[PDB]
Amino acid sequence: TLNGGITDMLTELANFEKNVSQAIHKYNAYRKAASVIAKYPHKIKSGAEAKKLPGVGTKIAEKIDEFLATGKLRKLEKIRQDDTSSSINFLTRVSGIGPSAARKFVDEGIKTLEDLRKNEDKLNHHQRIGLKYFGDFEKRIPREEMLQMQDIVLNEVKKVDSEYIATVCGSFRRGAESSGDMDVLLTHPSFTSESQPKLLHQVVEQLQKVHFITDTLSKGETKFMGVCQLPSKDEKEYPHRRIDIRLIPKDQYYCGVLYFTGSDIFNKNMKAHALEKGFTINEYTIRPGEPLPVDSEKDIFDYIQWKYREPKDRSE
DNA sequence: CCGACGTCGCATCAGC
DNA sequence: GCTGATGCGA
DNA sequence: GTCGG
Ligand SMILES: Nc1ncnc2c1ncn2[C@H]1C[C@H](O)[C@@H](COP(=O)(O)CP(=O)(O)OP(=O)(O)O)O1
Ligand SMILES: [Mn+2]
Ligand SMILES: [Mn+2]
Ligand SMILES: [Mn+2]
Ligand SMILES: [Mn+2]
Ligand code: NA
Ligand code: NA
Ligand code: NA
Ligand code: NA
Ligand code: NA
Repeated sequence: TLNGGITDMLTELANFEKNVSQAIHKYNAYRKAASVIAKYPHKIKSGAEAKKLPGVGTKIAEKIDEFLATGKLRKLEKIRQDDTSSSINFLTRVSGIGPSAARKFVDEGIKTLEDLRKNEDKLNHHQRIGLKYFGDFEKRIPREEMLQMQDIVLNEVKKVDSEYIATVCGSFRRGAESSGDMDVLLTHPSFTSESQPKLLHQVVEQLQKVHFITDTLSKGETKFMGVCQLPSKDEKEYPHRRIDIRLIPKDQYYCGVLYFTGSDIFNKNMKAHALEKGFTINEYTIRPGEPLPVDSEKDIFDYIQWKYREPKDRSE
């Protein structure tokens, strides 16, 4: 809420560059600046103040000035009035419509949720589902419901095989009070770097059978993306939620939990002060080189001579 | 001045 | 019918 | 768009 006006402005610019301009490096530039400003412990009084911060340069400092003086950005006003820009931006809010599909839809006069309904025939399976749950997928998930969902996931996974280990990561694991979705990391001792054909399928199938998973967006041997829903009390239906399950080699569990706990910006940063310290971290391993042994998230921190950050202190 | 700035599993579908 | 090219969410 | 070459 502190430099919230500015970070909102920047995120909106980011989204425009990604969805309309298809300029992914400006999108990332804008998010990097929003992130460095969100972490700043002072109320920014000028663009020059922001300019001191890494990731904030000449053009963003100048936009910060306009915003502080005026309480708006003209270019964002100009964007939001443009019919093509605003329509493409809107449509990308549907899961399964990205910058390319949105643009093609808008080009052929399909620019609203009603137009999408009227044109279901031109939608693929993922986009029809994105449209069906358009509102639901934009609602956040209260931590209380994340706990209910957690217990159901871990429980049903155990019912398939007691040796599976399921871990809810993402914002949930960072201790957020609401989450955009549920991300589940799965492991099983039968699956490691060296050694599975139905390991994930068995878990998805069980979750469908107890009617927790309601839809499938994509599913392979290591990655499920779908829809789920907590069961209802006469009382009101819960909204449908996005759920991601990843099946990961047991011996890369800690690098995976680290990565899939995030945040995305944090992961970018840690990777930075690992490269600076003689290391390469990816979702699977830390290497100097062959993969160094790891027995905790802490270890990866130690390696790169960072003090351990709790999941909570990672939402950056 | 200017090149770097994430890579990937999974789904669809022109163009043969 | 097939698959290399492309798009999606991440 | 930004920053280090
Ligand atoms: N661009 C990126 N770079 C590095 N890591 C990335 C990443 N995008 C996602 N991740 C990783 C970390 C997320 O916490 C984790 C989940 O990705 P997610 O897309 O479900 C976003 P999350 O952090 O869970 O918050 P929320 O909005 O869902 O409540 O996957
Ligand atoms: Mn219409
Ligand atoms: Mn998430
Ligand atoms: Mn997710
Ligand atoms: Mn292929
Ligand atoms: Na200070
Ligand atoms: Na700067
Ligand atoms: Na989308
Ligand atoms: Na999301
Ligand atoms: Na420079």
